[PDB]
Amino acid sequence: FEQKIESLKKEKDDQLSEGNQKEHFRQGQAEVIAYYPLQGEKVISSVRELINQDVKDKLESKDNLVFYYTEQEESGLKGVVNRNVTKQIYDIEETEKTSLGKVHLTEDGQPFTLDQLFSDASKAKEQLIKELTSFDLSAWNFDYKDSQIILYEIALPVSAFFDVIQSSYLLEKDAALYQSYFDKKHQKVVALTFNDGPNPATTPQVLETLAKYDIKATFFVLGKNVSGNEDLVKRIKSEGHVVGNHSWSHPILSQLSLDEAKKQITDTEDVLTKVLGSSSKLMRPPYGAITDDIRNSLDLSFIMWDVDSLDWKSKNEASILTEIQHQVANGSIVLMHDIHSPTVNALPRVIEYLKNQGYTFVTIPEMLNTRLKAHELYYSRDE
Ligand SMILES: [Zn+2]
Ligand SMILES: [Zn+2]
Repeated sequence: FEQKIESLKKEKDDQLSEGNQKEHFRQGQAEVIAYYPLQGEKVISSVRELINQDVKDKLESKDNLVFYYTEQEESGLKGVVNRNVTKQIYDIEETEKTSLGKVHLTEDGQPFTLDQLFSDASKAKEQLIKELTSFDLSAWNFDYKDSQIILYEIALPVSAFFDVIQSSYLLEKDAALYQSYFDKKHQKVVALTFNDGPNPATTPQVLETLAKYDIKATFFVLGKNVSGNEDLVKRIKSEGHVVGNHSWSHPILSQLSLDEAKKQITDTEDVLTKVLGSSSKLMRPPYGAITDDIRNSLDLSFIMWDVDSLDWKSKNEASILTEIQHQVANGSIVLMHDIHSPTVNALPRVIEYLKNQGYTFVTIPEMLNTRLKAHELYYSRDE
């Protein structure tokens, strides 16, 4: 027997002596041998700590011989390596656990934690919990592989967090994915959108101006305004613009019962399909007021905005232009109302400014294209 124990100890030294320092002790009835890894000539402190924690809490006082040791592996992130910890218990019966635990490390042996992966730890945790539920941050157990963050498991595409990722930690494949994401994010597109029409006294001039400047827009029209304006609605579509649904009569939809709010929307789908032959399946709630139940009841995408021109409030062409100059960003969806003269009058200067800054004007379907799904809310190209 004694010779058998000696052979186990000799085998482990033959396997593990190099690059490790060997600790030996008894705890209770257990004999323990731990191989702590060196980085250069120094014990990796956070690995020694993880082993010692297991010794305190989980090591049972049985007549056994217990070994701990580690192996270095790649982490899947640039400049980060992992130590996997194996625990083996001999009673000759034996049982081992590989990756009993794992620590992530800089190449020089210092702790790397999940929060360091992100430029914004607070937002990332928020994004992680969100994607997590759909399926301290530093203390989160994780792995990284095949372009996914693995939570302890739960595997989440890394692409979902590119908004808050520290991209310098990405290896080649992920860095090319991030580059593509960044280039798309910096594509200079804007969607002009107009609520509350058609209005026979102003919409025709808006159409003439959009045609002059060789751009398209998206018009969220009221069902009640379609009667008597059918040829105007057809003209909006004939000139290449997109027509969406702005309810029948402009109530606060979230303050109606579910079926009355749904019917405000489907009555408007009905009249638009009758006049145009088709629906874009885009719906913008009056006042931005909507509920989850209404959204989940209808096969439509709900289009909000991120830039309010304030045309409705300022009623002033110079103010409208200033708001556009200061607020418009890549991917913005701009709210205007094609029902009063300040907006009509301001439009040429707004378009000239944005084209002079290098923007492309897009329709909502052009902007959202792949992203558009039933029930969902959209505030901009990306949000
Ligand atoms: Zn085994
Ligand atoms: Zn409106």
